[PDB]
Amino acid sequence: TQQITLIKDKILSDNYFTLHNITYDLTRKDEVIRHKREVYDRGNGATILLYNTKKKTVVLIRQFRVATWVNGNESGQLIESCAGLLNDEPEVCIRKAAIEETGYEVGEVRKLFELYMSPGGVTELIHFFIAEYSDEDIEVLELPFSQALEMIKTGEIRDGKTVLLLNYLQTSHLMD
Amino acid sequence: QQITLIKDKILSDNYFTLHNITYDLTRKDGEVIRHKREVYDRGNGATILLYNTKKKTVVLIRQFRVATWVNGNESGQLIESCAGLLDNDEPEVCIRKAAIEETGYEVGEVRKLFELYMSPGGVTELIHFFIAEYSDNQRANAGGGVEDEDIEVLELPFSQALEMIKTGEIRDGKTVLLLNYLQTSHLMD
Ligand SMILES: [Cl-]
Ligand SMILES: [Cl-]
Ligand SMILES: [Cl-]
Ligand SMILES: [Mg+2]
Ligand SMILES: [Mg+2]
Ligand SMILES: [Mg+2]
Ligand SMILES: [Mg+2]
Ligand code: NA
Ligand code: NA
Ligand code: NA
Repeated sequence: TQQITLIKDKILSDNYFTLHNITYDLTRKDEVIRHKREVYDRGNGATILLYNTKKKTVVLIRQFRVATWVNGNESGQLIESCAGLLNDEPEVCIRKAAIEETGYEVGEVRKLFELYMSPGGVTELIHFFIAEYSDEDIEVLELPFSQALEMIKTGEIRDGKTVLLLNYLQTSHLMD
Repeated sequence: QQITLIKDKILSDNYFTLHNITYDLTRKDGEVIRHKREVYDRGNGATILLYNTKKKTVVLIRQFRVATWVNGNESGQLIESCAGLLDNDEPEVCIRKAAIEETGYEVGEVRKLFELYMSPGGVTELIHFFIAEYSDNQRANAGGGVEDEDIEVLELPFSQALEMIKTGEIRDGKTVLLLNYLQTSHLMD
């Protein structure tokens, strides 16, 4: 792979987000192979799990996701951690989203990592955060952390980033 | 919440399909609200983490990912768990095949963990997650992927894979999910 030379970037759709057909020469460890790859750029995002160490609860959201609705999610409804697309800086973005989606204006946030979520053909990078909490088309779900972790096992929670956050919180010992 | 499809426009359909979907969603109170969303359908896939309890190692892979290269990954190389699109195979048949094709290991027993939507804002993709123990005597070839692919196979201490999440050397959603599931399982203690 090491040597990469861009040959062509063709826009297949710029309706709002952008789909590309990208051609690049790749030099195999062994030999020059020309790859043609479809790449979808819907920009980057951030997500945040809200947790309360006193009550032992977490705050998640439930909303209709049409992309799950066309792909085996019968009602389209999906339980997720609070998230939003980023022009804002990650921490600026996620503080907006927290107020706008959950109603909590949160103090200190803790950043976990930045992960590409679907690198086969989508650019999307997600900024992951957690925050303590106190005091739309989106339902705010407050639930016991113990119930949320169990919802991962039954398949009631079936969102990538949401599982990643909940597992981090579990491994952090913050709720112990 | 009543949902009704109004219009499904095909924006692109070379092999995978990009849609622009207009839909009506009924609120609490009974009010119908029209929305429009782009939906990218690349189909579903499966992924597997291979682990070895004697050597305390995992097998991962490294390949060029253009989607990351255009978005902050300087070399475009990404460390990932072995994975492939279902491609009209059932998840376990898919993942057993991808494991030998990409890593060279022919695996025995697998454990299904969960099935997760990875990017549900505008991407259809559901990923079936697997783990399996591997043994050195189960390696029939060097792997490397198929067709135009150039996949590098990585075998490393599990504790070093975990270390790499913190340093950003591993920064792939499905891979971190698996490494963390393995950490929590105690299988590697
Ligand atoms: Cl329906
Ligand atoms: Cl409701
Ligand atoms: Cl580039
Ligand atoms: Mg949102
Ligand atoms: Mg693959
Ligand atoms: Mg194949
Ligand atoms: Mg191909
Ligand atoms: Na492609
Ligand atoms: Na893929
Ligand atoms: Na490669």
